Amino acid sequence: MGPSLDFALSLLRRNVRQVQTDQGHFTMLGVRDRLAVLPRHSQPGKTIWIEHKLVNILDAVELVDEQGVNLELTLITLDTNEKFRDITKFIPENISTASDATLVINTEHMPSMFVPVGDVVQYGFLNLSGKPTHRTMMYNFPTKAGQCGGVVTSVGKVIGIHIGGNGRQGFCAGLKRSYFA
Ligand SMILES: *[C@H](O)[C@H](C[C@@H]1CCNC1=O)NC(=O)[C@H](Cc1ccccc1)NC(=O)OCC(C)C
Repeated sequence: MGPSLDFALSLLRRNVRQVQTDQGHFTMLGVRDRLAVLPRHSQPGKTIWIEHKLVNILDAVELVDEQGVNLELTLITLDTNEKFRDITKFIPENISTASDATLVINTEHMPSMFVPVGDVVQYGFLNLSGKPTHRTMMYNFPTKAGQCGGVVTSVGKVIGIHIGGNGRQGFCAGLKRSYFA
């Protein structure tokens, strides 16, 4: 087995979780410790289904940019026994683009799904379903629903959380390492 398959499979193994909320199925990225991240619109409550059990959520923090605008990411802190593997190092310090990116989706309905989204490029601003959102990025792939949360990865870097699509294009909320400190 080669480099990027091993990395993307290691994430599937250790960090990417199948979850469910009143809104439906999403892919959760567990980043370190008891800290996970989901799309904002996933609308996590006081509890969240994580694969085989309902997990208590202690804290939920919806992220806004300096101008108080939506980033589309919620940092959830979980009442879970054991720490997530630390992958903060894999996350760039500032939002980065990539070439030949891979969308990693893990969901009850689409488990361990690998989607070749291609080059990822700055989009900057997206409006989805009425909410104005910053620090987004774009890939030219027809991304379907139930693929939100999916993890954008290139070459051992973890660069976005999927949040949107128009049927010809996908957009993710880019990841910054400061978010998870
Ligand atoms: C999340 O599951 C879903 C995935 C979309 C649907 C088809 N392809 C995709 O990539 N995303 C959405 O439904 C978002 C909802 C949203 C996003 C940000 C803030 C609030 C709500 N909306 C969406 O894709 O709207 C269509 C736009 C005109 C591009």
